[PDB]
Amino acid sequence: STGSATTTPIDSLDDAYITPVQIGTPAQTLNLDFDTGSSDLWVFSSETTASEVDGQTIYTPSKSTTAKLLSGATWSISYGDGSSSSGDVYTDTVSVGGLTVTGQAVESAKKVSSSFTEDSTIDGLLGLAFSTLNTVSPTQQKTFFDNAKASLDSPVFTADLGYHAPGTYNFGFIDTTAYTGSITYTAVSTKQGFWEWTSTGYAVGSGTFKSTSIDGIADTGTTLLYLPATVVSAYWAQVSGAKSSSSVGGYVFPCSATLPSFTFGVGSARIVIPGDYIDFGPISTGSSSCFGGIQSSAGIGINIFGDVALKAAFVVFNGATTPTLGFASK
Ligand SMILES: Oc1cccc(CNc2ccccn2)c1
Repeated sequence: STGSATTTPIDSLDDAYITPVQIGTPAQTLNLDFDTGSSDLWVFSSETTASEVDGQTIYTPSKSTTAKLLSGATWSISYGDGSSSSGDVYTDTVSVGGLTVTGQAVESAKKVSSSFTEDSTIDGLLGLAFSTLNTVSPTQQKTFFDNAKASLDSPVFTADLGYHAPGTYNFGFIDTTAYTGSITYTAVSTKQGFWEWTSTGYAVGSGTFKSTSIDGIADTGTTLLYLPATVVSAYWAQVSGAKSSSSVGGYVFPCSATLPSFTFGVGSARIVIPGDYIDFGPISTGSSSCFGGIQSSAGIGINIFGDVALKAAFVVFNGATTPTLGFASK
């Protein structure tokens, strides 16, 4: 089997991407944030505290003839930005782009933090990291990809995120029309539960490439590119008037600037992030200070190749017995 679904930016900044997902019988379609940096499929639901729902579409298990309470199971997750959610668990039929999993754990939110409530466009998350990170207790649950893997034509999914435009998530096949050149594959460590790999270095604009190992994760659920402070300082030093602002919480730059590109290495290959991809616009409406798309990872404990980096490539998440990542230009 295979599946193919379009993923769409939630706003004009590409702050996140939403993909329609069918849950239950008859289908209830919710728009979920596919997140290769976590491993829980959770949704706004009829059980979510009413004051914490503001415009989201909810899953109602009592209206699904295939829903079954997973008795005794609870879940609770906190993400790296301080957001969180928790609740109980059903199993139900879940389909993505024509690919169907029966008995998928659907984690029903009883509580969500303010950042989720305030984002009316995101109806939940669909985790695509390794199932060892799943938070369901006392019986850990498998991701949608882990459950589908054996049925897929090939044990892979691909992320093809757009810049200010829709893109695609495919399951079970590699669309050879969706990229240019060849795909360069690189080793993955699953020891922390992430799609963790080592970039071979970077360049700023037309500058020379610096060969240096940068360990980080491929994370579709994080907006920005978070890298070591040395690398990020070298980038922003090329933008007149750019500075790190403690009050804003990162690097800002004059909105009148033209940003340089940023290149990262994948083995001997190179992925170029155009400068425009690094502009996240005014810090507040009408401000002439703009927020940068490359930020320091120093406070996080891991480097994160988020959407800013991944949307410059066609990315293969290879879930063979020894997992690997593939990157191609497009
Ligand atoms: O580790 C991180 C460090 C900084 C920012 C983020 C954001 N990532 C999220 C937020 C909510 C849901 C999924 N991913 C993660």
